[PDB]
Amino acid sequence: PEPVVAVALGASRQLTCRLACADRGASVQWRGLDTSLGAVQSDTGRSVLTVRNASLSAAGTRVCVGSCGGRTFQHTVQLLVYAFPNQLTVSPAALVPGDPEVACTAHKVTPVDPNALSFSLLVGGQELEGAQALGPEVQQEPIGGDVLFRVTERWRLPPLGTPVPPALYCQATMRLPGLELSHRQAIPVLGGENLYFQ
Amino acid sequence: DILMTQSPSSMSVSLGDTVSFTCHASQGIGRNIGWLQQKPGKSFKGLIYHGTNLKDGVPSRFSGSGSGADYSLTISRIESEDFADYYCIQYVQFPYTFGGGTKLEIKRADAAPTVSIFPPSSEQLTSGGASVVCFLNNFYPKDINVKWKIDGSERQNGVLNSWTDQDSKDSTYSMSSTLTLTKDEYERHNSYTCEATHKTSTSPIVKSFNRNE
Amino acid sequence: DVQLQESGPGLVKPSQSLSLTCSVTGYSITSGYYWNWIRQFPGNKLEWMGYISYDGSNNYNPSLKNRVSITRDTSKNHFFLKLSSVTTEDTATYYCARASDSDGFAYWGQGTLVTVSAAKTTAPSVYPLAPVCGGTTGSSVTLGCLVKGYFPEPVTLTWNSGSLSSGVHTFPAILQSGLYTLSSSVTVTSNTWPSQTITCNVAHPASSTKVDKKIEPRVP
Ligand SMILES: *[C@@H]1O[C@H](CO)[C@@H](O)[C@H](O)[C@H]1NC(C)=O
Repeated sequence: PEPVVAVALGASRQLTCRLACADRGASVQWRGLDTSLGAVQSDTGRSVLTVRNASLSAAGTRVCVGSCGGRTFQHTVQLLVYAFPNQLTVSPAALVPGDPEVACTAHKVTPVDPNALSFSLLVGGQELEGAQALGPEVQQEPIGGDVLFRVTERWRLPPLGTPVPPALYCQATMRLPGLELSHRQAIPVLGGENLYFQ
Repeated sequence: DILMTQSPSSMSVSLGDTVSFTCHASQGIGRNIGWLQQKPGKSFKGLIYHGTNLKDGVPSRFSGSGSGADYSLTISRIESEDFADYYCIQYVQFPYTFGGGTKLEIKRADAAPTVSIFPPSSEQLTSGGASVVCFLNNFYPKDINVKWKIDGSERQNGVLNSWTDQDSKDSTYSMSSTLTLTKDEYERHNSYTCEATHKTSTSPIVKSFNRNE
Repeated sequence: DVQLQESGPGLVKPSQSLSLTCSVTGYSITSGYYWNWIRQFPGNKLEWMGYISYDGSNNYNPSLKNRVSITRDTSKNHFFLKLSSVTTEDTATYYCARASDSDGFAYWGQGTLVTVSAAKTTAPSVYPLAPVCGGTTGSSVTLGCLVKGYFPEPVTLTWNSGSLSSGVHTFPAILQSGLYTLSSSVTVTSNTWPSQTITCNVAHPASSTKVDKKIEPRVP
């Protein structure tokens, strides 16, 4: 069971590795990456990896190696750099009762794994029954360093019915270790005296 | 800045022995130290990183130790190609700072200076100057005295001396001494003598010549 | 096999700007690692000037903070160092080095010497030193080369274009009156000279001069 440490993009986090060695020539070390310089502060029984302004490059598998009297040990930890900005867009921007579909798109997001990034279409708090997700469509968008993603989910709308809901809400949920983040974007539903006279 | 104080400034050791020099940082640096080797005249080469890591391709004779603010480079089984200046660098905070260095000299058998003397070339004498050059090659130790004589009288001023770095093969030193005279006062004397005083012999090693003769 | 080699003017006038180039080959300066500039003053004191990282970010030494600028050119795989308002106390040998938490300052350039001075560039006078008339025979014979009155450093002295690397002793330059003087000796077997030709080759890049002076026996 490989541990998983989540850190938001641009955030900071300290990973610490200790070694119980009562001998001489005891060393413990985080395997430094060619993308850092001075990120590791080691001693003889403890080593602290430091991540400031976390980028996607610092993301990956980090290994902590220890030696105790000519005896080497290693323990792995998965470092996860996630980005979950408040950038949701909806197509169409507004809904009309009778419409067959609605699309939500989360921008500049990662990870995109379904087990992490889930979409739900809410009405007045909870999920709108009668909906039907039509499978996510993950797309890599171009933001130079580094590769982020644009996931889009589409629903098959049910008959909204009467009374007409004030609006539907697209919710993007991201599940992380011991943490759930969510974002919502409003999809107003136009109804009734829409265009009227005098 | 973080001040890196390493000692000693220099040390002499015999072929095959084991030596160490320390580096003391003004504050704790969590093993974020590099040891650099600089052969005389040439560039650097990073031997050790993060205190105790041996860069691949570097002999196991080298090893680093320490933590907090005190680190030591330790060379064992000293070979002929280990005679250099050694620096420590810290990179745990900006700016990255270096140590003063540690010149590592090699001990060997005392050697006699092979002396050669050279009168002013024909070409130099046409311009208006005159230099008498005396080469003292492959001797040990580095400390050696040179004395110039013209017609028996010792000439002090007008003498420039330059020592080479320790030859990384035979472990010996070499030196040149140049006596600079005017063409006039050069063609007015007959005898030019270059004599070395080294601990390898109580009797000075003498080279000389006579102008034209 | 990663290689770094510095390059740039060896002489720079006070107040002007000093620019050097590091041509990196064998690894892409965008793939990873931090690319540093270090200088070594006469007397062998070292100082880190700054670096530019793989991602293009910079970080400089506060003591030089206003004047330093480390830019790059990903196309040619070069990175550069510029220093402004240069005084004489910037005279030093400038090195470039690639460092990171996996290697730790493992690769360096050959180093380039930059002198700051308002003095004129002067080519060396090269004098061939031939053995003394008469004297005594030897299994070996020593020839010399006097390289006098040049500025600035450095000069490059080889014998027979480098073919003769054994038995050669080149001495450190020395300053008299704002001009450098340097000597070099070479020892060969007595049957070799003057049977074969021994040439002293002096190169002074600052003045773009190459002197190839041949050592000849003396005449009375
Ligand atoms: C964080 O790093 C990015 C580049 O990776 C840079 O654009 C940004 O300015 C940095 N922010 C801080 C606080 O250093």
